[PDB]
Amino acid sequence: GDIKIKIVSGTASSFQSGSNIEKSFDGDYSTLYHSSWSNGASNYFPITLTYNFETVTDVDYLIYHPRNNGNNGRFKETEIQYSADGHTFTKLIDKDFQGSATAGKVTFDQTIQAKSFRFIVKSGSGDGQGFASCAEMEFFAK
Ligand SMILES: [Ca+2]
Repeated sequence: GDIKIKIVSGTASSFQSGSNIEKSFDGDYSTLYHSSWSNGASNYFPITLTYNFETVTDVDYLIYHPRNNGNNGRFKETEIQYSADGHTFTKLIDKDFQGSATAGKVTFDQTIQAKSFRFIVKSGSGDGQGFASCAEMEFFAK
């Protein structure tokens, strides 16, 4: 009986219209958040994604679900951060999601009290210099 925390809102520093961040918290593994398809800029990365809860909440682990079809945007090198108030962020861990096509679970060394989590995606798979995309992002408490 692990509680899946309710994500109420989010932001993305890059998105393609119709694939904004909320498509990664709609409960549907086929619908994607996807960064802008125009990925030629030198400062395109990093791509920063923020997921917000309604209130500060206990969280023990998260699962990033990448797209299973297509290779554009599977996360690679990320910095994961959390915020107790939604404004000030603290580094939690550098996580290499490896460009993997399968879900990546990150389990914390303690229960984290957070109103928000943030992913600074430094690299991601795909055409050109790559993209960032996410089928679902999930947060859980034991
Ligand atoms: Ca989705």
